[PDB]
Amino acid sequence: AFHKLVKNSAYYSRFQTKF
Amino acid sequence: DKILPVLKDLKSPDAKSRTTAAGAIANIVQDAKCRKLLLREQVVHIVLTETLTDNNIDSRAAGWEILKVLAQEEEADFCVHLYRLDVLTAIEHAAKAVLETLTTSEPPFSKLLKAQQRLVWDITGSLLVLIGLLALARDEIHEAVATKQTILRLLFRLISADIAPQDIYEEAISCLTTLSEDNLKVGQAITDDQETHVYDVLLKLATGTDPRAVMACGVLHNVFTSLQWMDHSPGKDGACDAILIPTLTRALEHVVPGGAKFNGDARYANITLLALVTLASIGTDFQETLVKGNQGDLEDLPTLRELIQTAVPQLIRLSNLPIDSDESLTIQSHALSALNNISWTISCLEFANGENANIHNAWYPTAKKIWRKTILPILEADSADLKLATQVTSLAWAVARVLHGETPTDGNPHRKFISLYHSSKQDPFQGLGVKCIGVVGSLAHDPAPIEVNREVGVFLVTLLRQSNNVPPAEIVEALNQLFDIYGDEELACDKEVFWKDGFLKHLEEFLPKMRTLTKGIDKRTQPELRTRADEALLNLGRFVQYKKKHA
Repeated sequence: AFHKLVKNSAYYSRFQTKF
Repeated sequence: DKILPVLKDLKSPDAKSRTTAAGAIANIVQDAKCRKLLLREQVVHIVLTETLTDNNIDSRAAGWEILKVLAQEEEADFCVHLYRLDVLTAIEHAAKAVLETLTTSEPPFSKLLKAQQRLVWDITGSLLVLIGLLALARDEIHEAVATKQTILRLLFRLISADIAPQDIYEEAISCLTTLSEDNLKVGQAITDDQETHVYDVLLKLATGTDPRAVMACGVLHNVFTSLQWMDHSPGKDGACDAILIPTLTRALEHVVPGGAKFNGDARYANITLLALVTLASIGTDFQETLVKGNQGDLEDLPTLRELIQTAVPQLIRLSNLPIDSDESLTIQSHALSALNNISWTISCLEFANGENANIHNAWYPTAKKIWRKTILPILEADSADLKLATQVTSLAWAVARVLHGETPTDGNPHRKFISLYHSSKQDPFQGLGVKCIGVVGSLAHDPAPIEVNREVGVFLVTLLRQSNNVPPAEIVEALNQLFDIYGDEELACDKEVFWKDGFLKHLEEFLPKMRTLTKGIDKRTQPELRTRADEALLNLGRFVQYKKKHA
């Protein structure tokens, strides 16, 4: 259940397109 | 001057005349202007205080529509004014009557008069629409509505029984979709209902052959996220986004080029657009499974498995096809949004060294297809959109963060993204320029063609030499891309390009320039960019030493 994330993942949440 | 005397009647002590006036004002409040005058004379006040609690059910149906119509024709705020006037209680009390009528066995619903029945639906329709509107108004109104058990239980009763007219059914789903969007209480309400079993009814319908299957998916997805029914922590019977994906995908299977509209089409807003938007949300929210999973052959990640194997193939199809018409112009766009969200989330995983190998083999070939079949054709016809240009670069950047110079070099895409940057010159990190830097930077890592690397590297460094007018975020990205590329002396490009073209001098020259622009950023407005830039200068200084030490 542990999958290593990128060093600064939250930086990339802005590129999600929301609805 | 016509409406003035109509309103007097609404307060008339003769139930017959009031109940008639109500009828007329519901029509008259439709056209603008007659509505300005009707609102100034105290229509909203009478309807709320007299007409909605009148004894005659024709009066109350007009009352509700006068409010319904007003709520629709008015700006969003008009609803807050309604909220403040306590419309929600009026709605809750009326809601409790629909249920008594619908669930009574004394009179009892199916044995009502045809016209009597149609009226109960009128009132429900007005209620449903109103609740929908106020819930969209503000967070407090949303959480006030969601509090009201009568409102909720009305919704479960309608969706569950499926006896309502379809326009009422769909409005009720619509409502519950909005109410259930990121709202824990509602999700618990839906899954905790042993009275009507809305959750079971929703599941069955979201999985089967019914035409409204996708509509139920939109509700269920909202429930799965809010309750954290995810891959690490599946919900009732292993439930999580995984089970919604095939239904959502079979919905894209049916849309084929050349049939935009028909004489009778009850599915287009719901059938196609809803499926895409929900797939793309599923793309977004899977990111939270990765984070929460950590605080505690993609067999263990069925949501991700389904996304890649099933969801993504149909989205590459849809991205491809014209585009003959504006409507399919929107299908493309939404298809690209989903690809984007999925690709981005996936690229939020560490794949360096051996890390996450299982998921990397699952994804890599698909990532290559997305690039060849989607990103590349679209990049082939330069003209003309900025909105669309921006969408394809975002996706390309997400796919090349995994590919890393393994990414296809075919139409020499880097040159197109590079020209995109300069030409589109005419929240700091959401600039399209940042996107151009990041993709081109990402596909230039080793083992890419040494000349493709030379161009990209030259562009990145030129950016610094002429930093005089580059937006600070774009400087940070450039510096991170460079560090990411030329920080390994074993890679041909380190000697073949970094040294051959003396990138080191520009970097040593840029160090002073980079210190003043960093201190030029208001830590207090806004923090992130500042602290991010501080790390880049830090890294820039450490980077100028390490090589300095290597021929």
